[PDB]
Amino acid sequence: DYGPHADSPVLMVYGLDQSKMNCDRVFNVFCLYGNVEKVKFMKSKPGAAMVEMADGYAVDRAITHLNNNFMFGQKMNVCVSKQPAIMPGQSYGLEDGSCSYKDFSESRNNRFSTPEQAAKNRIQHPSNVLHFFNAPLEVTEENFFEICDELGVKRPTSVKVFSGKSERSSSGLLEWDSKSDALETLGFLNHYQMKNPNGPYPYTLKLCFSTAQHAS
Repeated sequence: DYGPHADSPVLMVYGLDQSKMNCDRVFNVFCLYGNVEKVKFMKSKPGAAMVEMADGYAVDRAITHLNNNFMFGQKMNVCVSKQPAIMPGQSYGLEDGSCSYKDFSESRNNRFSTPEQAAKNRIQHPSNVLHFFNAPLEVTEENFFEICDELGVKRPTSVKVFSGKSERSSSGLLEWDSKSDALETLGFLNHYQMKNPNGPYPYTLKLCFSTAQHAS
């Protein structure tokens, strides 16, 4: 095991904004510590929500190191709750085109989405270096620069890319470190769609923290 542990599988957050922080950005910032279960916005506020995860060891990780950090200049308010799960209610579309409620328990894109794989993998605090996977075999550092240009986020200081044989995909590392620049890029570059106009081919790639000493 690593670090302390939470007392609940659920948490709550305020001060966010539905135009740059919603169910997809909270999934991109909390899922790299354990698979998320479901999320909902609460009391009809554009700046209040609640989240649940598959285990409390992932809730503890965002509580111990993601706490009081924000992305896109928002003021930080976050706490843990004693509720057993996210509760049902009415839902509607946000201005970002996503729903006020979402689920992620059906995801298989993580090495901890099942208790048999979560027993051969670990969760750890940030390592000032990131890693990416499941990208197409045609991606390069120049493609990461032209996507960060449409997201307005900061570009990495170094890049590492490698394509697998007969796997038709690419994986690698990215190296840069700042609080607001690494958290904004994580929330908008994770699970993101390429510059293609009709999406005739997939490009969605995952992001997470990895223990590295260089981008090679």
